[PDB]
Amino acid sequence: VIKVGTVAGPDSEVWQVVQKVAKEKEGLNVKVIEFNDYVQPNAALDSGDLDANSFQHQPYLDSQVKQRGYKIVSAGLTYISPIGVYSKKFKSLKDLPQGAKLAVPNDPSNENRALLLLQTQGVIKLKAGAGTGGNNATVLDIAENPKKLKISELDAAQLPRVLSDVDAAVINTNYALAANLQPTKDAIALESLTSPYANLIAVRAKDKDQPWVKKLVKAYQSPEVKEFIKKQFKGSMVASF
Ligand code: MET
Repeated sequence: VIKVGTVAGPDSEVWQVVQKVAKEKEGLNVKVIEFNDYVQPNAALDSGDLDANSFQHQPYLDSQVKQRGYKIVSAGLTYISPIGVYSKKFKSLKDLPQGAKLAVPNDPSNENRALLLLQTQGVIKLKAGAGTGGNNATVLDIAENPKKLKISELDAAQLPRVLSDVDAAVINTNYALAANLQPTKDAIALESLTSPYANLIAVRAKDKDQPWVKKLVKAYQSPEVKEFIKKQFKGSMVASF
């Protein structure tokens, strides 16, 4: 019995399809264990409670390894989902008022990612080398902030639920979709597909060469799953296979 941890929302939806493919094509018995946010699946994998997880990109895994020394590696890529900026109050970042309130994720890699997107969009400039080379930028690394934006750093999962009280927020696509935001229609700015944020299936290092691993990855990287991703998420998630 293969226990795969994932985050409730689009990932869990995809995994219902993968579960079916894994059984029919690979003879695997997959159980999908859902988590509400990003915090626990690596710890649960490290401890043996899971056999794999499928919720993160490589910069996130790298950050987690730096923090906890997890012996966890990628077994293969799943999809990429360009992060968007959302607003209930403005149609463009150019419309932000003086002293506008923004919210971004507060974990090292996604906070860095959000600040880079804001930099790309010309809203801010980070201090030299703050967000590159593996370094992660925070709001304290902002060198230029012409509009004197007030940037809150909040838990990634909470961001959709503060939209009424900020002028814009940078929100991970899994959470945006779960909150009925559509990245291809509602976002006022969007990250490029040429980013390092493809998501992945992670397993314990010691298990990386087990036969079930390649079989599981094959089940995910299947025509059925690609078709589901295309149809269900309308281009906000792009298969990485
Ligand atoms: C936990 S790292 C972020 C994962 C999320 N699915 C994203 O691609 O934005």
